[PDB]
Amino acid sequence: TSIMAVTFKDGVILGADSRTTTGAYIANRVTDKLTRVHDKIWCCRSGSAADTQAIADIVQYHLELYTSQYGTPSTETAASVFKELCYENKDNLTAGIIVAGYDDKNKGEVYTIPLGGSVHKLPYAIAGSGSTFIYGYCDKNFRENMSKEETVDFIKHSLSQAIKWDGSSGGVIRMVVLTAAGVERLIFYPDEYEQL
Amino acid sequence: TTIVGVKFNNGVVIAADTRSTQGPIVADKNCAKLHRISPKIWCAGAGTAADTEAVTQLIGSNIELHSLYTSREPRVVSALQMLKQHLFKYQGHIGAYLIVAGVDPTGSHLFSIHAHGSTDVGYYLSLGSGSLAAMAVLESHWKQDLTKEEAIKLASDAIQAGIWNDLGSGSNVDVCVMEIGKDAEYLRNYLTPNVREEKQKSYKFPRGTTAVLKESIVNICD
Amino acid sequence: MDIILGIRVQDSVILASSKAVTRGISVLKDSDDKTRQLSPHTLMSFAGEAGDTVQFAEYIQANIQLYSIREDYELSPQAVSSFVRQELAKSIRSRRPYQVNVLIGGYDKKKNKPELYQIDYLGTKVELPYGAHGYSGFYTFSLLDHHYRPDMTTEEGLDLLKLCVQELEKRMPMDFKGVIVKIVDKDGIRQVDDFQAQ
Amino acid sequence: RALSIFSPDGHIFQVEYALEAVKRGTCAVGVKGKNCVVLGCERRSTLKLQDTRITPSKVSKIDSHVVLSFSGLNADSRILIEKARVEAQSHRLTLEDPVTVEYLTRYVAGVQQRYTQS
Amino acid sequence: TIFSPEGRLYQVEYALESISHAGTAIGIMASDGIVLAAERKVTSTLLEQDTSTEKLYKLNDKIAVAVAGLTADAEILINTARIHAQNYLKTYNEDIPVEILVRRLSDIKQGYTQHGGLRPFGVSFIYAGYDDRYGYQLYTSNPSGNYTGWKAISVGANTSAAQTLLQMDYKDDMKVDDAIELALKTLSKTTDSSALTYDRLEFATIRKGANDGEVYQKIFKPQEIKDILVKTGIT
Amino acid sequence: SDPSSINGGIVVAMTGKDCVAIACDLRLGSQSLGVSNKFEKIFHYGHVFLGITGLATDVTTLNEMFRYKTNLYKLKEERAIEPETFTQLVSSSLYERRFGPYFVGPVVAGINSKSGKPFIAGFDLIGCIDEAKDFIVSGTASDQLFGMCESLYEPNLEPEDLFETISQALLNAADRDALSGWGAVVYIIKKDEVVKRYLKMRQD
Amino acid sequence: YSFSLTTFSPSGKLGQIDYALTAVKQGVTSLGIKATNGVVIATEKKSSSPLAMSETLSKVSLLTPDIGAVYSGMGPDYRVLVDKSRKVAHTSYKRIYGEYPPTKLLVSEVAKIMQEATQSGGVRPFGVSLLIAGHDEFNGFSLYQVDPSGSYFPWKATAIGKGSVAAKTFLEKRWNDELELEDAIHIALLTLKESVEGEFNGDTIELAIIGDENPDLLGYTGIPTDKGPRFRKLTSQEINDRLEAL
Amino acid sequence: GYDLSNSVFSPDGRNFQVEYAVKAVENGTTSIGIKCNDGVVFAVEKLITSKLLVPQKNVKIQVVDRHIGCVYSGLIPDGRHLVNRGREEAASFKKLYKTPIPIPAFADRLGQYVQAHTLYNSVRPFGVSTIFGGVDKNGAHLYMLEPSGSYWGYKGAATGKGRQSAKAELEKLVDHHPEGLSAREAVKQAAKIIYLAHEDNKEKDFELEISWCSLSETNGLHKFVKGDLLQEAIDFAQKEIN
Amino acid sequence: DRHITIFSPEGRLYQVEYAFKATNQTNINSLAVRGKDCTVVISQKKVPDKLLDPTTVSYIFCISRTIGMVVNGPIPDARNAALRAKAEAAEFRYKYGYDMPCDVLAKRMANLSQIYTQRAYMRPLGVILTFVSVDEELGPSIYKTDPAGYYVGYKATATGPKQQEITTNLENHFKKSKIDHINEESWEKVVEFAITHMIDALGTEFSKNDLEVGVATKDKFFTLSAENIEERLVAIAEQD
Ligand SMILES: [Mg+2]
Ligand SMILES: [Mg+2]
Ligand SMILES: [Mg+2]
Ligand SMILES: [Mg+2]
Ligand SMILES: [Mg+2]
Ligand SMILES: [Mg+2]
Ligand SMILES: [Mg+2]
Ligand SMILES: [Mg+2]
Repeated sequence: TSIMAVTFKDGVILGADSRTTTGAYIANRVTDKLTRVHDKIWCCRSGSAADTQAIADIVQYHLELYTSQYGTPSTETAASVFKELCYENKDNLTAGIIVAGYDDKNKGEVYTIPLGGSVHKLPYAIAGSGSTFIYGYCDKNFRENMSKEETVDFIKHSLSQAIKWDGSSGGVIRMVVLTAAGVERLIFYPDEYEQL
Repeated sequence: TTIVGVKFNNGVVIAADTRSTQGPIVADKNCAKLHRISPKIWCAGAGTAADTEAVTQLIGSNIELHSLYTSREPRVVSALQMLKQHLFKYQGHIGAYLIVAGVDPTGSHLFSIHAHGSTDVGYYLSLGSGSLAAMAVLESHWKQDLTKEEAIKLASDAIQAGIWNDLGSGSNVDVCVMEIGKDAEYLRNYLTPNVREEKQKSYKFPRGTTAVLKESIVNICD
Repeated sequence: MDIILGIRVQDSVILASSKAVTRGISVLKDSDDKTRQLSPHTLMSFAGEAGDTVQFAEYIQANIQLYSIREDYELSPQAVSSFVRQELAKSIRSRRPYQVNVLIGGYDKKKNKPELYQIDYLGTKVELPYGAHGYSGFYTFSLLDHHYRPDMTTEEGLDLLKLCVQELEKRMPMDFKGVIVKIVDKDGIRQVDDFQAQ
Repeated sequence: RALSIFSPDGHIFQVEYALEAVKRGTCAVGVKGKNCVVLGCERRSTLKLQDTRITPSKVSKIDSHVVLSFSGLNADSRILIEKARVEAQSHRLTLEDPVTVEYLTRYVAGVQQRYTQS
Repeated sequence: TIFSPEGRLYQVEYALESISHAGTAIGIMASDGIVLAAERKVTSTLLEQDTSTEKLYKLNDKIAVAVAGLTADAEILINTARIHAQNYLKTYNEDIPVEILVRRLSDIKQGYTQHGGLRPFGVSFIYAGYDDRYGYQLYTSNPSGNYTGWKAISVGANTSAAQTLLQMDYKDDMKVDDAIELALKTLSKTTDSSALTYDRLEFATIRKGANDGEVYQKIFKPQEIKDILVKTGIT
Repeated sequence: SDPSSINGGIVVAMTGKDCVAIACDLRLGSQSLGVSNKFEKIFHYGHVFLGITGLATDVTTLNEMFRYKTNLYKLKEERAIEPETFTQLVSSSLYERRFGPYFVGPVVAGINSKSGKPFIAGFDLIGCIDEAKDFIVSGTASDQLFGMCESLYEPNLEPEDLFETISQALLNAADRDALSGWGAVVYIIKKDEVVKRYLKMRQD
Repeated sequence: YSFSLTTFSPSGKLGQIDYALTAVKQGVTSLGIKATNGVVIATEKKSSSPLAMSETLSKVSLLTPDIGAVYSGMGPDYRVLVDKSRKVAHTSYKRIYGEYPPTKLLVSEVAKIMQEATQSGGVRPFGVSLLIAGHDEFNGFSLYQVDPSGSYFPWKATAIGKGSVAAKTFLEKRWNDELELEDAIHIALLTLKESVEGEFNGDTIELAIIGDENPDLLGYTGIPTDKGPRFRKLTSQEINDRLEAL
Repeated sequence: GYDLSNSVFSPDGRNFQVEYAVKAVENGTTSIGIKCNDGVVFAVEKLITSKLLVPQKNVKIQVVDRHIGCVYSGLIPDGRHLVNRGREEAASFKKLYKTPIPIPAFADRLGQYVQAHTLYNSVRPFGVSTIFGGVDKNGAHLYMLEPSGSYWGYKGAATGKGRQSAKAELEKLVDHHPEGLSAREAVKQAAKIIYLAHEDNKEKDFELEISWCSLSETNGLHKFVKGDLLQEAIDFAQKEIN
Repeated sequence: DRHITIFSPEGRLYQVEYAFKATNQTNINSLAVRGKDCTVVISQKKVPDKLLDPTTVSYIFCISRTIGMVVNGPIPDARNAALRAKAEAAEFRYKYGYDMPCDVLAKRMANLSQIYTQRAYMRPLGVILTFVSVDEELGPSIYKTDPAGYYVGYKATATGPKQQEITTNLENHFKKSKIDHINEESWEKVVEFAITHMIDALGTEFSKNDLEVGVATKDKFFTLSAENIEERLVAIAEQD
């Protein structure tokens, strides 16, 4: 898995590869790793598929209840719910989650909840087995307040590298753009990203 | 075991081989691995046999009750959600691996479920020890917009790959076709390419061959 | 292993049980009675893990004695043995199983037949002309396969038993300090105290 | 819910009415000899055509050396006899001695008492 | 579950009162078998008599009961009784002695009399059974949880009337066929109805065939009641 | 260690023309030591036969349990349980102990009293149903039995012939198993009658 | 409130069970009639507003593919009893024997649910009587009444609620043991007309049968030992067809 | 006797037990809350029963989390019971969702809890009315909650013995200042309104307690009004009484 | 017999009957109509006290993304019912993987009401609940539940003290039009029809602050602000 969320000028973008493996067999080559927990709050999952799905479902349930009663939840609130589940169940969970969201007061925000259940607010985040190979690349090319077009390019290049070096990553690059304008789903095929 | 699911233009088909094994021994040469969750939602299982049948009957039973309670046809997403939540609760201990397919008022659906409670969606899937042989056929011949006929052929062919090349699969092909307009059609022993040849000899014994010590009538009645 | 033998002749069931109690390197006692009377016509011998053995025997005894008083009646040997089996079958899947093997000998007054049951700690029950628990069986079953007759008197049975005990004194590696022999017939339960010389 | 409570005069009405039920029961008597005790009871005359073989008799063995009889609600008596028999077996099991008659009485009496404040 | 100033149990007394309005059930014990006969309360042409079981229930292969009172209450108790029988069979590998079964059911009834503040069961039973200890046996239990053994007995309506009639004509050395006759005559004489017809009866025997050794329960099918009602001469 | 191997034993059942057969060995052992030569492993509840192999304590228990459950069934339903229904009851009863199972291999044989259809089935220790129409095999000599039956079997055998086949299958499979044999019993089951035969066999 | 609310009165009466039976008497008439090859259960849809849509409220319910029910008395009490009857069919029977319960046994379970509301602490009895009609392999067709006390009885034909005494009379005259299903449906429509005030058509009347297997209602083909439900609710138009040839 | 148990509806659909609970409130000391342009003000009357009561010491206004004030009239313990619950309810929220509880969220929490005590006959309704509020993500809010569990938002609120005077004075402010009211004005006015409403109970002396939660005057935290600000507000109420 | 939900000798449940009486204590009327592809609920909004914040006075609730609920009854019991419904709708989605239908939520809330009807220790809630949505299977939908645990589907309906006025008004419209919904394509027109027929039936004119409006369309249920309503009042004042 290679997953990332990047904040930019108008919001935030989530990207991921589409490969799921058991050992060296590719169980699914077109997985959707980008998961909606609310209209404009999404997460990328890594670790145990079972764990992360079950967690994602519970958060989605909590935030639907939240909306019924209290209105629109902040991205921080979403991250808090994820943390709670991951922390309190750290013994039986192998889950690493990146939470990304758009919100009118707060613009684009990114939180990462790595394996211990800790929370970290960041301008951008990378995770999954494929991420190790792009720490240098990402640290070098990321700037704050990038345009949409620039941001789409940064994720595309980053994940093509991660895909190139990690056998656990591959397939297509999916992205979700989160802005005041709405929700935009992107996809990029190998023949585009391999030749960068 | 080889099980496949293949989506087509107006529905979804599932197929399976018919071999049951206790280690290297073939126990049943023709069991049915295609099970009904509801009339238009079927599934095939691989892994612990008792588990897949049980998790199928439990959830089938709850789905009936849900349908009666809500006055609506069962949805495949409900079969999925229930199965995945149940399997998850047991942390892998219920060794059920399932391809679940069906038609409901929202359209047609194909899913895979793994024993720890994770799910996948797709247009074509396979599970079982015959998994890779069948997937090799699927990856070769699947296209978007298959007709009913093409999809049956494709799925049938994928099960054959498993039958011929996987020691874990054999005997016959069962198919079930779930088209959006219609009733679901279960096609038991749709293909039978593994007929036992006539034996060279007959082993029926001359009567009296067995030595008997003691004999008596058994009372059944009361 | 403690020695636990039973043989049913024509009109009685004979039980013999080793007298030794050994912990580690020392023989603590050479006169142990590995038996409890359950009812006037039913006797139970036992062998297995140290504390469990007596604890189980007395528990069963308490329960059968309770039944006798509640019903002013004596349960058949078949019923007592079914009851015992069930208790063992329960315990095998419990947190701490009873590790006890038992022989049950009884005289059924309603049928006028003697009866011998062998039940291991798993709740495996079988009814037999003769039986043993532990290593004893490895010698004694073949002896009795050879020497046993269904029509034997109580005294023939004791001679046959004498032969079993002689064999075990010869071939078995542990000193089990002889047996206590008990006969169960129509007149109840009696102890043969003359087995040191017959 | 409390059913047995104190009255203004200091009586526990439900216990007092329990005594009334005894008063209504068939008569039982016991006298002790110099080397024995005899227990005698009367048989009711509401309906007859009884099978005496099988009808629960009024004197009960609690153990091989101790008997119990009663007057009052027949059904109520069965509960006491059962607990008494169980306690007798349990006493043999833990003290390796059958109960004394005083011990057994103190036991039944305590069960009776317990039902007046629960 | 409380005492009256006379030392009586209100709710139990009132339950007994309820029972005296229920159809009469009669049990007679002969030397070679037992009879159970009962009158069905309130009938209609449209009632399905063939597939009906409101007063006579099989507890086990060797034990049956006749019911007087609330049918729904009785079904609760019958079911616990059927279970108790199988626990006993599983524990001891023997069919449960009749008294043991009766004593358990009575104890459950007694319980509702002493704790919980739930109403008692509005039910009285006649138990018909055989075992190898006491042979044929008849018992009775009522909402108090008291139980007694009898050579002949009745429950429900007109017990007093039926009790006197049975006392009159019962004789120890009776045979079952004679006891069948006795039970039907007694119901016939105590009915609050015009006449005693087959469609107002339940009937059952427990017989130990002489050319056998084991015991058979016969629950009379309506047709056979009609026949036996003619044989004994009540057409 | 392996509970399925401690005591020993085999059961086999076959179908024929308007009949079924079920057979078992008589051995009860404790590893190498043979303890009883009278341990039968076939039971019946009305007209439904059940053979059980495996840990002998569990064999006994499950017999007692299915007597219990079928007795109640008969009282409530006012008819004897049929083979198809019983198969289901065995299955769900086993699966109820999923994570602490009984160490047994049950085999069910009978004729449906309404349809007259011959019926057999088998289960694994947790209730998975093997529904095959020809033969079902179980126990420490299951491989041997599978071999014998696959070779010896033909459909639509007459009761008198089905008897020879099943007996031969059992005897020869037993003789290649150290933990089976010591005597054998065979049931020939028809709508109207059931015959029981004790076979003569090697006492080693 | 952990004590019984249904107690015995000095006369031996169980007050709340009587009072519940009174509630049933006030309810809209329903009936059931048993033929040789079927059973019909029927009732009136007494709608509470002409602004209400009467099909969104069924008084006739499937309990199992071969068992249906109808009631008289308090509707909401019926609704929950149906939910619990459906569940108990599964938890106490189908999950055990892999088939649906015979009619008598399911009725027996529903009766038990009602009986308990008659004895448990802090509850009132159910205010309904149900008629339950079904088929099963070994008992054939059957019809049962169940009362708030938990009693049940088998009927060849019966009626409950408002006009029950007159309707029981009209049935007692008209019933015989040679009735085909179509005839029983006829008799059911007639009997129901006497007790129905307003409009009498396929929109105000509710009929279901327990008849032949309906393979078109199964939902799938392929398995031939499975033939379809015997419970069928007649449509508005099927009802009207039988009224014009009245 | 339709008024022996709580969960009992009267034939007209009323709950007499709740109606009687209100009498306990009316019987209580007077308290008020005023919603200003960017905050809320709470004020209450403390009856000086005796010289022996220590001044400034029997605090009545209670804080919940850091941003909410609660004041009540009726049975004091009942109000404490309710604030304890409010505190658990606010912590549980913060624990899961990380943000401090919004005032309407908190309102309904108290609301649902109070209503629960009118569903069962083994319980009595609360014998208080509570005035509460604070600042959250989107403004100031003021609430009043009655023994039935009824609550609504307010521009101004009053309860207890002096309720009617206070409401009349409150109504005036709403008319004279449609634009808004500065947090310091609202404090001064609160001291006035409590002073005016005191006359309905003039036979005993009283001590005044004020607290506030303003975005600009307290950073959106609840703080007690103390020293200089309290004295200046008192002097205002004194001067404006004549 | 009059204090708890046990039967009276006439077979009645008095506490249930008294709970229906509570439903009118607020003296508010409400009505609901189905459009071609929407559903509209209107309720009167009365703000007697000048000290109240008008914005927090509401008897319309957003239960889920798709379901709205109007309540006729005192607010505390109303909010108790709203919370449960919200929770029940969230749970359904989680367990069964689709949005809870209007009718199913209704059946569920009715089932809970039945329980209060049967168990001695719970009092019924003094409220009538009207549920609206555009169901994905059934189209625009109105389902109403009461303290008896009764519920049904409606073509249109009305609730409150002056319930009958409005009912007969609509009853007459549907006698005329012969169909079972308002034959209009935009929800703005269906909201107008609804306000119009409330005016005729109740014989009152409404300002923007006297009304409260909820609209359910495919995949959203929402409520109108004062200003959305004002735009609706102006529009009606050009045929009328
Ligand atoms: Mg790669
Ligand atoms: Mg193969
Ligand atoms: Mg094997
Ligand atoms: Mg061998
Ligand atoms: Mg050998
Ligand atoms: Mg006011
Ligand atoms: Mg209450
Ligand atoms: Mg209630």
